Amino acid sequence: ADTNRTDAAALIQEAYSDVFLDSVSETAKVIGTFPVYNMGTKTTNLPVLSTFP
Amino acid sequence: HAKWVGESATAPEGVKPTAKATWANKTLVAEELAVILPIHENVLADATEDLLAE
Repeated sequence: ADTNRTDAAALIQEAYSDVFLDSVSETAKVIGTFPVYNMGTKTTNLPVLSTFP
Repeated sequence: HAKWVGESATAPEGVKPTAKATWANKTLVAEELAVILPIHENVLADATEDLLAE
């Protein structure tokens, strides 16, 4: 017989490491790329020329 | 109230009468008036007036 790893297991601690632990990345683009308008109320009206003579 | 009093040693007229004071009680009991006014955050942001002050 011998004292094997399962017999000593109560005094064989595992380690921990963070090399693969990360927060979510911020992937969003549209507010960064397109023109932004600061709205002051729920609705804004945008008039456009529709037809001309 | 007082009475008019006689001078007899034996007749009912000569007796000084007996009488009472009395007190009573009134109470103040406190009672509660209330209301709750709920509003939605976006309505409160989009309105032109300070609706929380209103």
